[PDB]
Formats: sequence, C-alpha cells, structure tokens
Amino acid sequence: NAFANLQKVGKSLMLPVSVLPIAGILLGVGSANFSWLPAVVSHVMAEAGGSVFANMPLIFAIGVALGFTNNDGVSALAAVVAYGIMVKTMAVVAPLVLHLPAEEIASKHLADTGVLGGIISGAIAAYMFNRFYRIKLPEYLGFFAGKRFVPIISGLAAIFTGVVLSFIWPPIGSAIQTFSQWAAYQNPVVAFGIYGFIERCLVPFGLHHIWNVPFQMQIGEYTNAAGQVFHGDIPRYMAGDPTAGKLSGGFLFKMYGLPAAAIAIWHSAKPENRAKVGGIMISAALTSFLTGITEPIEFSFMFVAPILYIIHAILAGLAFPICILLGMRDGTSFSHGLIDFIVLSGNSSKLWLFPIVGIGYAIVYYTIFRVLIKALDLKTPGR
Amino acid sequence: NAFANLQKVGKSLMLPVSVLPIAGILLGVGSANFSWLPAVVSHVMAEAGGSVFANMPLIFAIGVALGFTNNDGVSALAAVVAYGIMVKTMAVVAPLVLHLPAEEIASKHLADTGVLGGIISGAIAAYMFNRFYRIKLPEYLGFFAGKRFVPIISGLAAIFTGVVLSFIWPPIGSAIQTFSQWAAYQNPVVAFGIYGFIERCLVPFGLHHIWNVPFQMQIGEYTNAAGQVFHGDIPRYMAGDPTAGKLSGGFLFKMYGLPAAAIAIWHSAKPENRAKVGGIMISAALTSFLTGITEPIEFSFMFVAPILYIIHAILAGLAFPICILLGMRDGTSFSHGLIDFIVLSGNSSKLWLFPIVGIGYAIVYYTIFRVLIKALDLKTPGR
Ligand SMILES: OC[C@H]1O[C@@H](O)[C@H](O)[C@@H](O)[C@@H]1O
Ligand SMILES: OC[C@H]1O[C@@H](O)[C@H](O)[C@@H](O)[C@@H]1O
Repeated sequence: NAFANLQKVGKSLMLPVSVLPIAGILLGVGSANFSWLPAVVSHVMAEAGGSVFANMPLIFAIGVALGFTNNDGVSALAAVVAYGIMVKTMAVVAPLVLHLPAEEIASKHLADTGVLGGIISGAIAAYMFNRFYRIKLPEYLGFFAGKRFVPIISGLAAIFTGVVLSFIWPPIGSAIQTFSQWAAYQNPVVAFGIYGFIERCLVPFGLHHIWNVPFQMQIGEYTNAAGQVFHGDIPRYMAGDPTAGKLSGGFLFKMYGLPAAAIAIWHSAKPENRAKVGGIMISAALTSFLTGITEPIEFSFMFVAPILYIIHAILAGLAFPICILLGMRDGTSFSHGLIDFIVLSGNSSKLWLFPIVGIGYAIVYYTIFRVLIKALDLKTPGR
Repeated sequence: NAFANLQKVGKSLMLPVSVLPIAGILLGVGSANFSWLPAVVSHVMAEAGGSVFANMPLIFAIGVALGFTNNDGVSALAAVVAYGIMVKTMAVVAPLVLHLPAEEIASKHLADTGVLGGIISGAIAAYMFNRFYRIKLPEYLGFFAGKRFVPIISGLAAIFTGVVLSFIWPPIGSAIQTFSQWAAYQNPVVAFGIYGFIERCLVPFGLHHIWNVPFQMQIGEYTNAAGQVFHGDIPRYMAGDPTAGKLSGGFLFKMYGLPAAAIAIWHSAKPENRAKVGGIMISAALTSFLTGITEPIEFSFMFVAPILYIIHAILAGLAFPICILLGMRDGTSFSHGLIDFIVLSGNSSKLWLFPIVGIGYAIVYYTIFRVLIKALDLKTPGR
C-alpha cells in the first residue's frame, strides 16, 4: 500500500498550505504598504502574517502527525514537543559535529531543517502515537499510561533523532541548498517549467502536494526589514520578495484556460446534454477562476482524454516560463485564483498583462480543445 | 451547567501539566550538572527541556482548544495560528498603547500574557471551531468551507482580541505581577499554606488544576544562564531556581501520610473485609508514593469522613510551610511522587529531612485516622 501511503503524505502536507490565506490576507496586504491604510494597521497585519509563517515547520509537523493519527490532538501536542526538542537538539549538537560557531550556522541555516524537520518530528509523533497510545503500564503507573505516554516517548525519540540528524544533515542539506539556489536564482525558467509539468502530471494522484512543498515552502531565502527569514516562493512573495512570484504562471491557465477549456467542453457538448453540462462547467470555471481549484475542471477530461491532459500539462509548464520571461509577477496563497490575484496584487508586477496573456491562453485552450474533440472524438462530459 | 464547564477548564489545563515529566527528565537532570554525566549530555538535555517549557503558553492554548472541541487536531492548528497572531499583535500594539519602548516591555514582560494568553487563544479557537466547523459557503468557495475556515476566522478573531487585550491588560497584568511577587518572595509561607488548603478542598471537584495553574506556571520569574525565562514554581525549580520548590510540601503527605492513612484504613478494616481492602489500599499507597496521584487514597474517605478530609486538608496546607521553614526543597513534574523525588533531587536541598518529617507525618496520619475511626465510627472502606 505504498501508493496509498504516499497519498496520506500529500494530504498531510496540504493542511499547512490551507492556512496560508490568513497569512496572505495579513502579510500580503500588510507588506504592500497600501496608501489607503494607516501604517500601523499594515505593520500589525504584516507582523501577524510573519508570525503565521514563523511556525510553518511546526504546522507541517502537526499536519503530518494528524494525517497519520486520524487527526488526534494529542498527536499534535506530541508533534509540538518533538519538534521543539529536535530543533534545540540539532541547534546544540551541530556546532560540535561541524566544529563551527553556532551563530554562523544559525545565520546561514547550515543545520536548519525547516519543513523537513517538521515532517520528521510529525512522523516520529505519529509513529509513537500509533504504537504507544494504548500502552498498558503497571497499575501503580496507570496515570502516565495511554495517550499520556505518547509525548514523553515522542520527546525521547525526538532528542535521539536530533543527535542522529545533526550527524547526518550536512550532505543532504548542502544538496537541498544547491537545488534551491539553482531553481530560484540560476535557471528558474526551466526549473519552474519542469515544476509546472510535473505538478500537472501528479495532480491526478495527489502527489502534487509533495512535489509543491519544495518549490512553495523551501526554495529561496528572503529576509525582510524586521529580520524574519522566509523560505519558498509563496512566503517570499507575501513578504515582499522581488525575486519571488515564479509560481505566477498558475494564473494563466487556472483563471483563463481551464475555465476556457470548460467553456469549450460545454460548447462541444451535445444539445440534449448541454444545459446541465454548461451548469456544471460554469460552476467549475467559476471555482477555478476565483479560488484556483483545478480539480473540478481537470478531472472532467483527465481520463477520457489523456491527450488533452498532456497538452494541458505542457501548456501549464510553459505558463511559468512565459510569466518569468515577461515579468508577470503575482502570487497565491494556496492556489491561483481571482481572490488571491486581487488580495496579493500589492506586490505584483505587470498585473495588466495577466488579462491579456490570459485571453491568449483562453483562446488557445478553447481552440485546441474544440479542434481535438471534433477530430479525435474525445468523450468530454456530456457524451 | 457552569459546574461542568469549570471541570472542562480543569481537565484542559491539566493536559499541559501531563507533558512536564519529559521536561523534568531532561531539564531536571540536565540542570543538575551531575558529575556522572558528560557536560555535553547535560547541556543538550537542559536545552531540550527549556524548549519544552518555552512553548507552555502554546501547549495551554492547544489544551484548551482540544478540551472544548472533543480533541480535534484542527482546533489545535487554529490554536497555534491564533496564539501566534495574538502574541505578535499584543507585542506590536502594546508599545503604542503604553507609549513605552518595546524592548523594555518584553524584558519586563509588562504586556506578556503567557499562560493566560494561551488560554485566551485556545478559547477563541475552540469557540470558532464549534461555531464554524460546519459552515456552508457558496459552491464556488467550497474549498475553504468547513474545518478549513476555522483557522482563518480564528486568526482574525485573534488579531482583534490582541488589540483589545493590548488595551485591557495593564491593570490585570499589574495585579497578577503583584500577586506573584507576594506569593513567591514576600510571604510564601502563608501563600503556600493557603495554596495547599485550597488545593485539597478543590481536589474533590477537579478545580485544583485551575487553582494550581497560577502557582505552578505563573508565579515567579527565573532566568538561567542561557537567557530563557521561566514562570512558576515547577519550571523554575527544574531550571535550577534556588527560590523555587515551595511545592515540596506535597511530598510530606503524598508519599508518607496518605499512604499511612491508607495503611490505617486497612488496619481499621474488619477482618472479614481486610484482605481485599489491604490490597486496594496498598495499591493506592504505592500509586501515591511513586507517582503522587492522591485520588485513589483521598476518594476512599472523601465523602464518608468529611472530618478526616478536612483534617487532611489542614495537614497538607501546613506541609508546605513546614518545608519552607525547614528548607526542605524538592520539586515535582506533575504530582509529588518517588519518581519525581529521585529524578529531580539534583537541585534539592535537605533531601535527608524528607524521610524524617515524612515518618512524622505518617505517624500523625495513622494515629489520627485510627483514633477518629474508632471514636467517630467513620465508615472507611470495608464497612
Ligand atoms: O488540490 C488543490 C489545489 O492544490 C494546489 O496546490 C494546486 O496548485 C491546484 O492545482 C489544486 O487544485
Ligand atoms: O489529579 C491528579 C493530581 O494532580 C496534581 O496536580 C495534584 O497535586 C494531585 O493531588 C492530583 O492527584
């Protein structure tokens, strides 16, 4: 059941992403320094959003623990304990292993685990909960027995894992740093084209959350004037990173093409199966256009027309290079929709080109889908 | 149902306490600087325990949220978000309200909420979960609907509450600071005598957790060489505070008298109801002697012999002044037992007097219970 196990990783890694909108509303608006809001309000909102982003590794740990424990809050408490213990164990052991000052390591994040550390801590907590949450102790130790024993063993395992990972990290950490530097600053064009293609390829099976975690949460490192450091395209754009927003190509298809593809599916639908198909597809198009959720649109032609899905994946992969080359920069919280498009427009660049290239993308999607449905006789909804 | 509501507060405030043993094992041993352990091991364990104690307000928020949401992990995630948002909102607004530098406020903790802030955040998260965890949104916004909407509204409410409390705190905070200073440094004798008496009076109904939260977690302020600041007798003793350990009077009755009271109950039991009574009471005595859990012993004579319970409460209240005056200093993690007595003995003082005064307390309890059962015909277990 490896395939199902991988899915639970995707769902568990999605939950930390679902709480980004509150960070986007606060940090996105606050960092924009809108003239129609007092500076105090913007500063407070920015600080609140930065607080939300400072706990992202802990939120990931909680997500993993809840995903692998049927959403039990004691597992979340164990994840908190284990994440704290592991982070402090690594921070105190790594200077000894590397024989370098702790301050330099912290500043350069040589031993920093971040989201991966949160995932490891949450996995430890989930395993300890699943094994020991029914542990029977001697009658005179019955108090610590059960869910009460989970945090203690989780913390012990956490300190052990902290020592082990303080020994193990340097190589994998250097590899991760090199990959992040490449994909963020050296060749972001091909990097994010591949990201888009692989994400569309993985969306059918739920692994796109796993594939997104690096690009959305880890690659890149931006520090604001307050000294807080952000990792990933999403937090870095919300924080106000001029180099972020490389995921802006999501808008081009999510808000224009997939809705245009749905419109094409509606039009190509038979008249006897046209009204209901149009209702379903307009609902899906509105969903993808406002929130950015593509699954109602993509699942319609995911299996019946694999050729259409491959063409969509290629176009989506090309969307990100198009925006990067054209300078179109606008970020999202969870998925690329109109709400995120407007709320997060404060730090955007060339926001006017988005409707233009979007109309182009809609025309391309509509024409391609209509032509290939007529030619290849693809059985899109309503057939 | 106010009485039941108060109970849920006690249970919810107990859960943060139940994860103290891992802090006690690590911080208690690590801070002791035992010669039979390498300095590196002790330092690592101390840092891990300090990490556990740094998140105590967050652990309290999670406890409240889980207690008032039937232990749902999404409520814990909402509590994390809300606690972070509220803490940074207060830290950024209070300097404006008080017109004082933020650094001075943070150092002196003038606007610090701590455990109370965690409780407030957890209450916000629990209320928002209970109200909105079934919220129905427009079909095109269905993604944010449900448990996904709880963290966003919880964070908004958290920032609003942060502003309100940054306005409201100074008076109540000054009152709390004065009470803590008094009970910790000015008249700890009467303070902890009253604490013991009221704790024994509230144990029957579960409010003793609420009554303990201030003394255990808030009164006092100790900072170690690492710069971490601890609040409450328990963390301060674990950290190595010479002035802490005022709860050491718990041992005198929990490990000696209540077990001695159980032995007296066994002896006074009728021969036909003596073997099983002795088994039950020896199990209870072992529980209270090792872990410190008094409920098995106290509930035996709680209702049948209210006079005995009142005498026990008075003796327990006198226990803490006795230790304070005699200098007997030894701390606990959750309750006063032999495991905590040994593990946390590294920072103890006059550990030799504990068995002596304990034998005295056992003699007193045994004599009093036997005499009053023979005289007043109190129907202790086995009658
Ligand atoms: O699965 C929900 C959403 O997750 C986002 O990260 C993806 O970009 C979208 O394509 C998807 O609809
Ligand atoms: O209720 C469990 C335990 O809680 C502790 O805080 C009290 O000191 C004990 O008397 C009690 O047995």
